[PDB]
Amino acid sequence: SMNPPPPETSNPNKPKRQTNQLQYLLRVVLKTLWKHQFAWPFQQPVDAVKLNLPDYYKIIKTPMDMGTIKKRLENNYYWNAQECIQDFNTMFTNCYIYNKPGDDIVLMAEALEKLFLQKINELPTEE
Ligand SMILES: CCS(=O)(=O)Nc1ccc(Oc2ccc(Cl)cc2)c(-c2cn(C)c(=O)c3ccccc23)c1
Repeated sequence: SMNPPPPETSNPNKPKRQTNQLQYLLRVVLKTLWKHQFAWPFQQPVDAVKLNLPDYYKIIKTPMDMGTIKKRLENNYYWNAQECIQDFNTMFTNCYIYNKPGDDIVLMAEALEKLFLQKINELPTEE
């Protein structure tokens, strides 16, 4: 089972803008999560070939990872903060759906999600 193409990070047909919230998501939120000790398995798409997980993309049909999110933020792919927040939430949810409660990868996702939620509670009001 080969890997799918990664999620899109550039598309001239999709509208986009910069907002103060999206700039916070890159400079504060992504930056903090990216340097966490447990970030590395989330820094690129799940490579189901390398991991010998041929079922992964039979079960997870909306893949997401922080490397994709980072590129989307650096490329100003998004129209609003909610789109980007949804990508982080999809990344976490996928991990919790695919893996067993208590698996190491789930504990690593949960630590990142705890930091994410702190930072999202501090999301600035739109200017
Ligand atoms: C960089 C993406 S990669 O695919 O190229 N490499 C890579 C390497 C290891 C991975 O898993 C572990 C990592 C650390 C521990 Cl302690 C335990 C498992 C994963 C991985 C990530 N996710 C989000 C999963 O849901 C997942 C589910 C099952 C197996 C592996 C993974 C990906």
